[PDB]
Amino acid sequence: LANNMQEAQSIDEIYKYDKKQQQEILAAKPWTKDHHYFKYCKISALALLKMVMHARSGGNLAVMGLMLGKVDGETMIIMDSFALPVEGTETRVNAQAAAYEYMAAYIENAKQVGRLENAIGWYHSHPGYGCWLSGINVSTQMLNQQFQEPFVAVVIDPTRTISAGKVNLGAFRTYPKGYKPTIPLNKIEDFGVHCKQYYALEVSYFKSSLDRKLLELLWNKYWVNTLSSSSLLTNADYTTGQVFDLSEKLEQSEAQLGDKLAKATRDSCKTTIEAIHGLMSQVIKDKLFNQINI
Amino acid sequence: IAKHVDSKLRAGNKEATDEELERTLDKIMILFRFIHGKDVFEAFYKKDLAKRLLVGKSASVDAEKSMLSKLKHECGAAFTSKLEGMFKDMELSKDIMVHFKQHMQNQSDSGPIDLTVNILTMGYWPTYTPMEVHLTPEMIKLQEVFKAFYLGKHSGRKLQWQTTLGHAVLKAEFKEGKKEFQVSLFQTLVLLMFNEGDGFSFEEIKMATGIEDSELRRTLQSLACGKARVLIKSPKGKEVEDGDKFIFNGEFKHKLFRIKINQIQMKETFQDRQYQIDAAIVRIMKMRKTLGHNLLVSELYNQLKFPVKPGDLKKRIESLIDRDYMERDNPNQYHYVA
Repeated sequence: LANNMQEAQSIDEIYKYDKKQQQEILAAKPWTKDHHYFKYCKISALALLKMVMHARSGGNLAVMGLMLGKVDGETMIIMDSFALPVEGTETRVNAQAAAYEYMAAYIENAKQVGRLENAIGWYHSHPGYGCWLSGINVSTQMLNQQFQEPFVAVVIDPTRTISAGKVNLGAFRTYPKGYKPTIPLNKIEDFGVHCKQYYALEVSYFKSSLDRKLLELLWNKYWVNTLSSSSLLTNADYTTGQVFDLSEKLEQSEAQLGDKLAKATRDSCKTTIEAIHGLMSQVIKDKLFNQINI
Repeated sequence: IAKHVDSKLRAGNKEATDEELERTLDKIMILFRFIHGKDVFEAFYKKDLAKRLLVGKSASVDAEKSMLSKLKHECGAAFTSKLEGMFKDMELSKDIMVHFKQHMQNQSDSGPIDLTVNILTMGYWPTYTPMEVHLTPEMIKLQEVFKAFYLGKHSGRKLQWQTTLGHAVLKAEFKEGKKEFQVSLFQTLVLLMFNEGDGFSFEEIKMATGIEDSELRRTLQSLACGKARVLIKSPKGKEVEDGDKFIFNGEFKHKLFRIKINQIQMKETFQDRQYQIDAAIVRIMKMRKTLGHNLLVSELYNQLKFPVKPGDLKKRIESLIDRDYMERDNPNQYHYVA
């Protein structure tokens, strides 16, 4: 924990809110020009944890809520998530009367304490029903996007997440009216009949310096799973798939050349860095264990 | 509404007609094609067909299968289903009767009585178990012979007889004039068992014949009452008790040489489940977006405990697809569409 910096780190400016910049970016409205504008959604660790806990706590029923944050450039930042007092069946949720009063009161109370962020989106949980936009979510997301432009639909699946051990969070945004534009068919199948109406987004997560510092001492028995990590063995299929997509991207960039090369180089660097990190861990293990009593 | 077409298809002597009968049948179907609630019409027509074919004979099987074929159009092969089965059963009964007549004429040709069987199928017809009444020894020989013949022809079928939906003729010998009776099985049995002896009390009839009390009461209600001359009794209307001393009068002056006292035919006496099924249909969807019909039905059957009939499945699927909850290009597949 020493021989480094302990003050405001380079992962804390993401948590800083600038009112003037947000006002300028809201007045600019760069989203209306290119409709494929937003492509990245950065969610805080706290927001994701709260969303997953609330979705799982609902049991087999469906739950819904809001999420705060802001928007910068080509990315949407989602910082906090607060639930709603909704009473939904196994398929549909309504949020009839007490949900909106809760929204207004909670936003006002949060602004009282110091929460300077505004509402940035809504989320609703599919209890084992995959991760896609239904014919009602599409309509309500279009309704929200028509007037409150900075918005995003987050879909979470609690049952599948708890059964498979991996979170299933999907960020989506709807195209406006009249916007038309051995390989698996899941690309069309896993979406509803409105597959051409909405498009997904790249979901990433971030955490603060204090978040990582406190989570470093979260538990002191994963060291065994790190020493006997067995890297380059549990994700070989991942690396082969990455190599295949990298070859496809290289072919596309070569066709274009005859700026697309930048993302291909980035993907290649990422895959190679992962492989080199795995080899480094294996070399460290070999030096630690097998180089003793020779 | 089907009563009109049943009466038009019924045998009526002078009612017999020509190709314009087929035209009127087509007109009836023209009035029917836009009528909703086809299930009630189909059930009523099934009952009418069973009544016309099971007991007695209709005007002609010609217009019968013509009507069946006409209902096959615009409805579907699987929708008609049973009626074609009844028609095939009647054809098989005729063929089997011809074969049995040939067999009886071939070996040990005696022919004490003239049997006429109408073997039906268990499933299609609206069957009903008989009273298990003991048959008098005159007709037991033919029952045994036909049972043996049927077992020899078809292997492993078993005959489930029904002694409540048949007719017979009795050669009465009270006095001069062989008044040929036409009776049901119960009346045949009563008269035959009364033949040996005289003046059997009602309890004696119950013991000797074995008919149920209610059916025996209904049967003995006839053979009297009408015209007050079949049997002379001091009580009128209905008066029968245990130990009653009744005997047929030793004369029958009914003024016609055709006796039909088988007049019995004339003097014959969900919301919660639908909600659960709809909820199951919705829950199966919003998951498997594109699903086949049979797969959907099997999935709902798996997800439910109580049996539920497939008709409920079909009607609820149609009702909930009417509400734009799904959409239907294969005709046996559904997309979610919300």
